[PDB]
Parts: sequence; C-alpha cells; structure tokens
Amino acid sequence: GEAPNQALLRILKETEFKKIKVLGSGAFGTVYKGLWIPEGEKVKIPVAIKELREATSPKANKEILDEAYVMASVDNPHVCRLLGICLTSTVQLITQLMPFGCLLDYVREHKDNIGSQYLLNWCVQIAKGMNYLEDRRLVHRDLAARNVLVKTPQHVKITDFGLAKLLGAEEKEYHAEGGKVPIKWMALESILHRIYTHQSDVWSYGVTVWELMTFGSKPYDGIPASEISSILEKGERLPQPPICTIDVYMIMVKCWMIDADSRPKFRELIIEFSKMARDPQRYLVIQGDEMHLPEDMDDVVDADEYLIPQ
Ligand SMILES: [Cl-]
Repeated sequence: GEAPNQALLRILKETEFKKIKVLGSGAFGTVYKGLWIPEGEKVKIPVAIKELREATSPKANKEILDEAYVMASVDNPHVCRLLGICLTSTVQLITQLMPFGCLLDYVREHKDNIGSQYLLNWCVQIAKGMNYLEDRRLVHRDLAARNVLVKTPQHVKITDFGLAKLLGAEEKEYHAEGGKVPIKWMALESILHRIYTHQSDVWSYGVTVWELMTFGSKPYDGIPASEISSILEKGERLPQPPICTIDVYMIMVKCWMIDADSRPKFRELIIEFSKMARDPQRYLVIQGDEMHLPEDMDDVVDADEYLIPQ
C-alpha cells in the first residue's frame, strides 16, 4: 500500500431524500428505497439507503463505515459506487438503486425466461468487476449471487463490501479474524488457514457461476456447514449443472482447484467467457433459448449519469 486514497466521501443532508419506502428488512439491518434530490439541482436520483440494524452499538457504525470507506473508493461500471453517507441517528449508506434487486433472487424468479446470452454475459461482467477490484488491490471475501445487484437485465454490478479488505504491494494474503463468512462460498484454504487472497475470490466466483447456471440453487443444499470442510478435503465439488456444457463446467472446476495459483485469473475468466458469449447456444443448452427479458419524473437521472469531479 502506498498510493494515497484521494477519494471523496460525500455527506448528504437527511432533508434531500424524498419518497422513502422499505425495500428489504432482515436480521442484519434494513435497506430502503427513495429519491435523492441534490440540494439546488433539477435532478432526482433513485437510491437505496442502507441502515444496518444493531441500533447504534458503535460496533455497527464501524462495519458500516468500513463498508462506506471501500464502496467510496471504487470507480467501475461493474462495481457499486457509494453515493454518500448520512449522519443521522445512525449512519446510512446511500447508493445507486438497482431496481431488479439481487441477481440471486432475479434468476430464481425468472428461470423460464433467462437466455444463455445473459448468463454468460453476467459471468463476463462479474469477472470484469472482480478484475477491477484485483487492480485496486482489494479482496472482496464475500462474492455470491446474493451480492450482485441488477441495474437492467443486461448490466450487473458487484456489491456488499462488508468483508472486503485492501492489501499492499507487500501483502499477498489476509489472515482473517474469527471467521463469520459463508462456508459454501469460501476457498478451502479459507476454511482451514483463514487465508484470503484474490484467487480465493476466484473460488467464490466459481460458486457464484454455479449459482447462476443452476438458476438459483443452494450450494450443498443437503450438507450442513460443519461438514463442508471435510467434503472438499476428500475431493467432492458442486455437480455439473444441467444446462452446462463441459467447457463451462470445467471453468467452474478450474476455480475450485486445491492449488490457489492454478486457479484462473479474473482477466482470464473475462477472456474465456467473453469468447463463449459470442456463441452462447454452444456453451449453454437452455431448453427454449433463442428468450426476451424486460408521481411524475422528468427530472430522474440514474446515478451512472450523475457525476461530479474526481
Ligand atoms: Cl437463500
């Protein structure tokens, strides 16, 4: 680590957010939905506001500000940008709204309508997204279908930097605290040595692709977490999904290889899936493919078009 992080954290007035309406509740916290209307600008930006439960127990305010710190330090089409924070009672994360939600829910709730062109394209976009984070020396640690949001069915972005970690020109690993990370998405060296690395994200990427190819299945739906370690140890891996050619499945397996360095690089995955996406019917055999996917507001601009220096 060495280059200075000259990102801008923007504090936003609680009086700039109209039309609030709870999106997802949940144990962890609460995501809202609203309209951010910059102070003296004829623009209304559709936003999600995240206020994670734990009342004010400063323990929270940490996680939420680390989230913010990272989310504010990323500029990529395939990664969610932090719009700003709000210093109300508790802190709030304000970010571009992703109208179609989680990619996980999105595939779950659209199976009989998702073409191969999309699935392969998303894998491209998530690989692009990750490669970016690789460049910004940044280990996501929690890549899952549930952390990819959908802007439009042809444009996804990665999110949830709750466990993300910056590295160093020195550093190559991240020796975690007391683990609180999903087992079914984490590399084998993550589950035994609490080691995290870019190549560990690769594994999670593999599992993510596995989720999409299976339209939302739960990795190891049977097996309980206290057992995951043992299974992978013996050699077992996720099955090959129905719609999946060997070409595509073998990419998934390559991500789950015991020697981390033998795993593909995200820049290879971009290339590989990118090739594949030029002829999607040849790598994915989806029954029915060849599929279509879908007060006043003059002043609405997507965040993606709301810029300002930097
Ligand atoms: Cl679930």
